[PDB]
Amino acid sequence: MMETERLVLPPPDPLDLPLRAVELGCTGHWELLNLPGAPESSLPHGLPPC
Amino acid sequence: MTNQYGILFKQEQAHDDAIWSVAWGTNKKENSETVVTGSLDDLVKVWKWRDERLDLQWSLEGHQLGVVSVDISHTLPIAASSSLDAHIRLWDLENGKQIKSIDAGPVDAWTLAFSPDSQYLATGTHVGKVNIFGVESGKKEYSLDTRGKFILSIAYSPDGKYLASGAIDGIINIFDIATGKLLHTLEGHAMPIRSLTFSPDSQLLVTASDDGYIKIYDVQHANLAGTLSGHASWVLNVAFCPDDTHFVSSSSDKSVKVWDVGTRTCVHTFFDHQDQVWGVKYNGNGSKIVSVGDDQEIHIYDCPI
Amino acid sequence: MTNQYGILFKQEQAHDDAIWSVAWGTNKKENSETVVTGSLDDLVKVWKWRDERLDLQWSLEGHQLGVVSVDISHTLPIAASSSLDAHIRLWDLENGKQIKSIDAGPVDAWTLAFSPDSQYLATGTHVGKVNIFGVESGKKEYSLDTRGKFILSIAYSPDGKYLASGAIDGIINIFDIATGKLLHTLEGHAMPIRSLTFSPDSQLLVTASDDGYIKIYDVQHANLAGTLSGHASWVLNVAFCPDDTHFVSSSSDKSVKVWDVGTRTCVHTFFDHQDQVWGVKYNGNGSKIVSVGDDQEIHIYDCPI
Amino acid sequence: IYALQGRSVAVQKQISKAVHSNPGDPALWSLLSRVVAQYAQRNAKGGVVAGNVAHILDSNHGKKALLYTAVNQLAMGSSSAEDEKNTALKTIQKAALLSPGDPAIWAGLMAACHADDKLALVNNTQPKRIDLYLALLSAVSASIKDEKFFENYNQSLEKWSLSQAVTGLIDTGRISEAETLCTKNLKSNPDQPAVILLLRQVQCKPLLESQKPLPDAVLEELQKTVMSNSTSVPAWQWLAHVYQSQGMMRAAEMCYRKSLQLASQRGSWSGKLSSLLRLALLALKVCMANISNDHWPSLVQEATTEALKLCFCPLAVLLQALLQFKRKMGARETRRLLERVVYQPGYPKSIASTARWYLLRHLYAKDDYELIDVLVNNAKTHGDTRALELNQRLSSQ
Repeated sequence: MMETERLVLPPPDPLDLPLRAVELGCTGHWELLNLPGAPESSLPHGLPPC
Repeated sequence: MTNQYGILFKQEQAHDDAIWSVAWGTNKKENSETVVTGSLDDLVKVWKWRDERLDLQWSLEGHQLGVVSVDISHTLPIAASSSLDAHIRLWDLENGKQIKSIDAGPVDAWTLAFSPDSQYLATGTHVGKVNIFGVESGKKEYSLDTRGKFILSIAYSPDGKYLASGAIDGIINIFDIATGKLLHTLEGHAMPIRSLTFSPDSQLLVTASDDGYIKIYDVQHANLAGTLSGHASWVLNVAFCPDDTHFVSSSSDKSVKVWDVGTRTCVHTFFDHQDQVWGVKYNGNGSKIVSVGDDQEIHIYDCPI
Repeated sequence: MTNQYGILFKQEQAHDDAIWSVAWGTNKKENSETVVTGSLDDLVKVWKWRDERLDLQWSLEGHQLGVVSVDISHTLPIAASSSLDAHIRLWDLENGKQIKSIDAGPVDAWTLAFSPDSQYLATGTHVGKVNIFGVESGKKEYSLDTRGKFILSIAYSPDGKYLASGAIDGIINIFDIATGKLLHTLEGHAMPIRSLTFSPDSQLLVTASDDGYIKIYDVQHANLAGTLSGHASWVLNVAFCPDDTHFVSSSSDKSVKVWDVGTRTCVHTFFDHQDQVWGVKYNGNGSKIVSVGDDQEIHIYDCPI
Repeated sequence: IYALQGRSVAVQKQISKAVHSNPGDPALWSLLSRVVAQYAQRNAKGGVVAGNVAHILDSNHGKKALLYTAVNQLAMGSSSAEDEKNTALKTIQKAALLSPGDPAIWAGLMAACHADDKLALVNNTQPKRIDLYLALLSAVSASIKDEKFFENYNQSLEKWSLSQAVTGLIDTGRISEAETLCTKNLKSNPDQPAVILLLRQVQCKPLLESQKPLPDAVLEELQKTVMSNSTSVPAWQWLAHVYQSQGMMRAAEMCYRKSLQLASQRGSWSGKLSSLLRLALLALKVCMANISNDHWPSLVQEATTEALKLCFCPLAVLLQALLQFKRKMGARETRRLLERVVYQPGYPKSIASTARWYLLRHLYAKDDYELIDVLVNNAKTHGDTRALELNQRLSSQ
């Protein structure tokens, strides 16, 4: 905790695509969404105890 | 020495997944013969057996998950269905459109059954009770209570005044609708029941548990009149004939047997399905049987009068 | 100078855990002497017999559960391996590059064996089918089936038009590969089989049992013309030599006995493999023997012609 | 006995040995499926096969075998052909029909519904199966009430179900219901430092969804709250997302690093990759703004190297491609690496489209029409809308 702030240009290039990383399953399998937002992993709390 | 039993029609792929319940209703006063089936889908397809075949009539859907029970009414054109969707939406059967929607989870409804006058639509809950709703009239007037386990099967005696309820672990409870007082609790089998049926004139109650036996109790007392053992796996449904002489049972060994209560023996066996058979019913003047199975197929048989 | 059967090698740590399948292929006339092993660690290792020893060529992988069967083809340089997740791989044997990966449902394949021309790759099935997957071109060319229990062990005749299939109950069924017509069913034993072997110039069929007995049969009939009772505990694998003179057997009582067909007695017995032995094989002639035990040891014995 | 010693890989190997000895006995197959679900959940495919085999070989072992195979399919992800009737949801539904008595099946239903929501979101067609979490939570509690004693296991199951229900309510958007649920739960019993974190998450969703400045009091409170319930990588990763939201990146990096250390000490494997890839994404995205203080590319480099050390993450190779393309845009190495990413098979669709798009931009920068039409046909041989449309619009300015 040193900077306490950052100012960035939110529409840096209108050509490029923002990166949205969605995580699927416990064994590594990721995918890239289009619309910008939170990282939104699947099964956030882990596998249910069976 | 038996009669001429046999298939009449074979729908090749009714739904896209397993079919879990079936109801046959000769609802209108003339010969309508509408068959309603629900599956491991949202689909609640409504067939009509007009002359020699099933022609799809309605394909209505409002559900999110698989349907576990469907029901039809003899007085009104109406139907009800429940699923893992936590909803009891009941259809209209005339324009193929939803009428209502009741919120109820696996702690408020598992399986459906209409009233003798098709007015109350009782269901079996998780905590042991039986909840009696009101169709066209709201929700949850009253609930009968049995101090037991999860309750699976719900049946109404054809003349009214009796309601029976099987449970996981075997115990069976018989209520009388007049006062709502537990008449007596039979112990039946030792594992879940998941199917019950009275007889026309309501003097013979037929169970079918998970171990293969079919107890035949006797109402107004606790007498049992014998154990029918002829299956090789679970028994999943029992439908009682319109004339008090036979009944049909579908088992999880891919076989539909027809027993008769006079001699407690199996008259004819149908070996036509290829996977578990989840539903059997008779029709009006009982002379045909519908059997929906885990494989997507609809069999219609011929049991001559 | 008597040339006695000698241990002649021991390999202390071939794998990190138990070893389950060994194949010896003199496929290449040059210095290849390919030896392939599967060992429950999801690794298939290719070894070469260079001058007097084994030098690993490479260890190649992709397997979910332990590997159950491997086989090496004489005609072409190619290997095939099946594991516990019913998933079959084909190996290049020059780069370790997995030419093809034949998938399979929950119950398709347990063990493997090529066709003499390396075209069919017959395999067992948990529920009795012996379906055949055409090599390198086709998948499930056809499915030869019976009614019966698990089929552990599968034998393939060298010349052709024979396919012997052991079963968990202890019965053998032989089907001619030409058309699929069950020739005749041999009762066999009352315990599992785990291994079936024909002979070169295939007129005699030898069966290994789970009670320790070994049975000799004549292909023309179901004549149990032999019975061998030397191994104390179970016997897991039996292999012949390019002449009908003697075969090797690997009990589960940590003993490998080399029996002879002519006299049906144990000509020699070896005492190694501190833990039970799971595989045995012969090289391109009768000279050399390979034994793989539950302990991580490769053994190569000698047996002059 | 083997599990006591913490070996945790021999266990599955031992059960596989036992099943090899006696290939019958459905019970053995079912136990193998359960252990694979619990220990060493990287052979998920083998576990699914084992559960299906156990279910086939009888009917009365249906219950547990279907539960375990459904959970294994959940662990797998969506590694299928987008085929109906064999997804996780169907199998867990089948199990629910067989025995509607245990609470594990209901929890599995919760997980399957959430996973289906995420898959539909990936395909970006529609969220479905919206509001059933409360009913399932009630079912879980009612079912648990009748279990004699597995006390620790029952507590774990109820806790997990509660957390999942709250998160589901947050996702669907019924903030008020989640709030009332949490308030009732805390009014029921004294505080436990886990649920308070859920209350924090539900609180801070409206705020930070629209850009706003936050007061240091709430941020310090949140940090202390996370410290309350430590030893949980999810929480830390979420806090790092919060830091990114307001924007204190280096602090987010530290939070991710703490989560990484925690995951590595526990011996877990998915959490470690999640933390590494997330940190690499943070540094590369912050670099995108073309900011000075050139230290973020180094962090990107180290994180991606660690990721490739563990496994074969396609996201990592694409991330390297983007780092090279952004910094020293260049001619040869970037185009070669991008084409390598987009040309050998065994790659996810989204990664292929993104790499194809950036390679198209670089190829248009250094004009070569033949390759450009090659890219157009490459798009055609797959399904794409965006690369070809952008190329058409900008080929004739």
